[PDB]
Amino acid sequence: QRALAKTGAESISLLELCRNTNRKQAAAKFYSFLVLKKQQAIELTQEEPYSDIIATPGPRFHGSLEVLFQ
Amino acid sequence: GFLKLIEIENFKSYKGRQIIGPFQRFTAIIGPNGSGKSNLMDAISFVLGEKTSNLRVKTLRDLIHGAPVGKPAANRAFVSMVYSEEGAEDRTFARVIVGGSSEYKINNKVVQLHEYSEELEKLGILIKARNFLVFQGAVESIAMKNPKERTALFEEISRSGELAQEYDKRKKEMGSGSLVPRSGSAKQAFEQIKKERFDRFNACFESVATNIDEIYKALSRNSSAQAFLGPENPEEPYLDGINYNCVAPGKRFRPMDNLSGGEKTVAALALLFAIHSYKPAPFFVLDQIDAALDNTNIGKVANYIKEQSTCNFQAIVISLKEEFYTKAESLIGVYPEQGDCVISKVLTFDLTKYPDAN
Repeated sequence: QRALAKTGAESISLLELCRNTNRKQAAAKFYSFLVLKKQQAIELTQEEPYSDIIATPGPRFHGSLEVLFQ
Repeated sequence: GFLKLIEIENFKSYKGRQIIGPFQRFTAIIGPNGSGKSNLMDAISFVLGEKTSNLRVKTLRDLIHGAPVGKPAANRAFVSMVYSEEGAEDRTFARVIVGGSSEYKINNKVVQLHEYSEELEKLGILIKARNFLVFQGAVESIAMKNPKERTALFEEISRSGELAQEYDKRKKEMGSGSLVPRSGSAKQAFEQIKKERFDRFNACFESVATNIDEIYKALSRNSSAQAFLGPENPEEPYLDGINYNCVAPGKRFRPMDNLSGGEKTVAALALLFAIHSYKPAPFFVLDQIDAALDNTNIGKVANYIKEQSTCNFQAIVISLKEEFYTKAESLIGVYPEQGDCVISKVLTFDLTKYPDAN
C-alpha cells in the first residue's frame, strides 16, 4: 500500500540531480546512470557533448528507483 | 598541442558515427563492465598507427561493427583524431577501413602510411616507440622490464638503433669474431660509428637519466625518494642493459622486484614521464594504471598529472576507481546498447562544476 503511492516523473535530469552535490557524489550519480542504462532500467539522451543527460523509463523494470533518483 | 576529440564510425562495438569527447586537459573514461572501454583503447591505438595484429582480430575487416557475428554494419569504418595547437587550425588524422585495406588521411587528404607516421612524429607521437600509451595490466612492466629491452626503447627513440647495422659491420671488419682480433683504418672506422651511435643514444639517455630523480620525487612527494638510471656498459651503453633502480619514499632500499605493485607503478610512471622530458608526447593514454595504487598514491599521481596537464601534457585515463577518476576535469562514460552485437556509446560529464570538498 505504501509502495503504490511512490509515483515518479516522466524524466530525470542528471544536472538537476547533481545540483548542490560535491564532485564525488556527482560522479557517482553519473556512474549510476551508466549502470541503469546497462540494466535497461532507463533510456538516456544527451543532446550534445556536455549538455544535460536525461533519463526516461527503460524497457526493464527496476526496483528502488526512488533511491537512485534522490 | 592536444587531442581535442576522437570521431569513430562503426569500429568494433562503436556502431554508427560517434564523437568521443571533447577532451579536457585531464579526462577519465569510465563505465560498467563491458567491452566499450577496451574497444576505445583499440580505436586510439588504431588511428595512431597500430598494426592489425595487435588489435585482437585476425583480419582488418573484423574491426567493422558487426563482424563478430558475421554481419558487418558497413563496407567502411574509421577512427579520426582532431589535433589542436594554439595558433593553428585543427588537423584531423584519420585511418579508414575501405575494401579490407587501411587508408590514411590528414585533413581528409589521402597519404601513405609513411607520411602519416612522419607527420605524427613531428607532433611527438612515435607510432613505433609508442611511449604515449600504456595498456591495462602493463604499467608495472615499464619499471620491471629486462634492462636490455630498456636499451632497445632508447635506441628506437634516440634513433641510435639506425646505426646498429653499420656498427656491427665495422666491428667485424675490425676483427671481431677472430681468435685474436687485430688495423689503424678499421679501428678508426669502428671508433667513428661507435662515437656516432654513442652520441645519438646519449642525447636521449642523459636527458632521461638526469630528469628521472626529480620526477620520481615529485610523484611520491618525498625528498627521501631517489631514482637512478645507469648503463651496464658505460663506454658503450647501447650494447647492454640500462639499469633502473629506485629508493621508495621514506622506505629502505629494496631491489625493485620486492616493491609492491603500487610502488612499481609509481616507478614506472616516473620513467614514462622522464622519457617525456626528452621527446615530449602531446598526450598520454593510460589504461587502468591506478589498478595497484592505494589511495595515497592515487592522490599523488593525480596531483602530478593535474599540475602537469596545465600545458605540459594532456592525460586521458581509463579508470575503475572513483578515487582516481573523480580527480579528472571531465568524465567520458561508456555504456552499452542492446543489439545483434553489443553497441557502445558514450556520455560526457563536466566535474569542474562541483566543489571537490564539503
